[PDB]
Amino acid sequence: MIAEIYYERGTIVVKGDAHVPHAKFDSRSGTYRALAFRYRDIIEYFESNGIEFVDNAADPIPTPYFDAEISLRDYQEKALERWLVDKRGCIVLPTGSGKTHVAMAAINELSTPTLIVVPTLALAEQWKERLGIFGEEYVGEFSGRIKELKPLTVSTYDSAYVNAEKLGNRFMLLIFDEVHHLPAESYVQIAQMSIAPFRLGLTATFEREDGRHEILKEVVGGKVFELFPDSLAGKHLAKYTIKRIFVPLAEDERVEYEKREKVYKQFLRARGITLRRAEDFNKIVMASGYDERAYEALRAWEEARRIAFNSKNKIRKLREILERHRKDKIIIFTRHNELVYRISKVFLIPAITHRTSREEREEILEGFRTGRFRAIVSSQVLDEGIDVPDANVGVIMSGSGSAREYIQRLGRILRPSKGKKEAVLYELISRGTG
Repeated sequence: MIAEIYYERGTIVVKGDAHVPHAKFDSRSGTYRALAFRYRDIIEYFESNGIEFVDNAADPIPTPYFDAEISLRDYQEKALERWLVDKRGCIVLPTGSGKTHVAMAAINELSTPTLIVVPTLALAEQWKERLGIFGEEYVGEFSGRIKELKPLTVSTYDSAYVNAEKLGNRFMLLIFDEVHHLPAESYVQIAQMSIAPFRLGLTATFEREDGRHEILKEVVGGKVFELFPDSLAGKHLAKYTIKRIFVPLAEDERVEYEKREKVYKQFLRARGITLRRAEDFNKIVMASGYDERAYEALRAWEEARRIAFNSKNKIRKLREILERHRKDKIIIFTRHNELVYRISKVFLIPAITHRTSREEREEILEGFRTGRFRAIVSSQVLDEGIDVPDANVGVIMSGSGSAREYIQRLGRILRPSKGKKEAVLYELISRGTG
């Protein structure tokens, strides 16, 4: 008898295992049962312990791969990345701080059926209008006025609570606008009765006059980021915004990419991080050793990675950005010469690679500073002093992950067009599974 889980009215019913975590025995129905929000852990348990199970619990509203373009100031990129560690926490920021942008970003980053829980219908109509950037045919509202079940669904705390069991297994990401309302002994059940592994709570005031904001940690999460008004006052960045674009691989790049990852997926030799127990730092630690020869499976990781960088949707997309920005000075950093040369010929743009030279730089950046040059493609931060041409558009070609290191680095070298005062950094990332 194999293991099996299924969703039953706000709980995860469990079969074939009397030792699963959080699962307690239903004397009334001879089954082990756990509130739905413990789904993630349960999954993560079967995984890490290489246990075989059938997942008849989750019933995700099918969702496309979003690719809207969301501009994010610097602090909002920090909050976002901070949240990306566990994809399960609360973000605290003053009003006007732009929490909604961080939310949009996660929704875009994650690309899973999502439910937004808001206090009022106005806020929901407002959130629904924002959400349209993803496509209005994917935005729905589930309330007392209408009950739609689309990938991006907006609902009020009151509506979502009354249909918590109905909504319980349809979503993977729960966003709570003004999460401080969630602790209500009722509303809190929206979260508990939900399998949604990813959760985000947005708010200006986390703590409650009743301490009840202590239950969030468990159901939603605790503050993973915070900032008081007196902190934004600094004449901070505001010289640029970030908009990462996710470009999917072409029908075929996508398939090869498969026969290149299921390899290191099982890790081969051990039960590594089955369900994100790393951050790319693990594929270098104990990994990277030489010992046996069953580590050569990892070489496929080293492979899949490039399958990314060298794509066609990223050049096609870059192309698009170039015409978009064809009256501004742009740089195009990238940690791949193999990709550095390609960009150079295709758009016929002067390069500046790891080989070049010493004199083979002085001019380019001068020609880039003299004019007739508002676009170049390098491979190293052009920061070594208090000069180097005013990039009006930054662009980073990455792979399957994000280089936050070059985001900043490359970001301050970008000076804002005197008439707009806000450069634009564009990190192009791919999909696949991340």
